[PDB]
Amino acid sequence: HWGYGKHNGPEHWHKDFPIAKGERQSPVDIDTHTAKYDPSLKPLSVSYDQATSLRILNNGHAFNVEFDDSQDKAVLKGGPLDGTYRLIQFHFHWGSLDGQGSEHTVDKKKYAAELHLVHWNTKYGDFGKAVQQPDGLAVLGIFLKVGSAKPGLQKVVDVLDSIKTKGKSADFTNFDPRGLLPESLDYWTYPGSLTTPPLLECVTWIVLKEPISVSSEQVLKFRKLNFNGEGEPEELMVDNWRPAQPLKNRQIKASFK
Ligand SMILES: [Zn+2]
Repeated sequence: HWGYGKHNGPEHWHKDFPIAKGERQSPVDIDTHTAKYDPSLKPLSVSYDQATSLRILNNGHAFNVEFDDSQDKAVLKGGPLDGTYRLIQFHFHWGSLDGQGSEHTVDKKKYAAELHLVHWNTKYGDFGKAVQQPDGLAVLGIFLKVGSAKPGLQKVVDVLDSIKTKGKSADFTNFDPRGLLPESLDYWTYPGSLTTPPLLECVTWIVLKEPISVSSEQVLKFRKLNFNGEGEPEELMVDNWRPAQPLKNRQIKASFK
């Protein structure tokens, strides 16, 4: 099936998922000079104090830290959002080298990795129903640069050895996602899609301007993961990012001036 290789990578996805060439695909390059401050944006509200993580899973494309979204605990509100969006999981996209890895780019600049905190609009009842709506999801994107270590990320890094291959999962409770957030909540926002098949166009993207710094050793451990399942030839899980897609008829709005 789909992947990030030469014969099943991003340029091949359109064959099974025609929406890959759609009108609001993600990620996109964020041209900072073209982005415009939007006064209609309300303050962004990230409420993760009640977040309840449950487990971490290597799905063969990345690893997901899943949360219990059966109640309104960890939620994202405000900004360009109408209503409440509930956190369901977060994952990253990274490269084989520090010079690449992020999906969104800033003035064509690629960061070492990108964190995606995925939320679904509670007005739709569940994630499945939400992905059938133009405003069903909200993904908070955060860039990762290599430098000082991110203390709040170490617990994730240290559990990766237990989910090396596709299909493996491990209990991962009491992880606080607040430790992965940068100081500033300044952001860019635009309507887009899931960056992996099925590439559904139900996402309101909120990409933070301030990147978090992680250490070389931390990202190196991300690169030790496998795309393959246990007992199969090793295919390092690196460069699991989709490149920038056509902006088309969209405007990127900034929360700051
Ligand atoms: Zn993602």
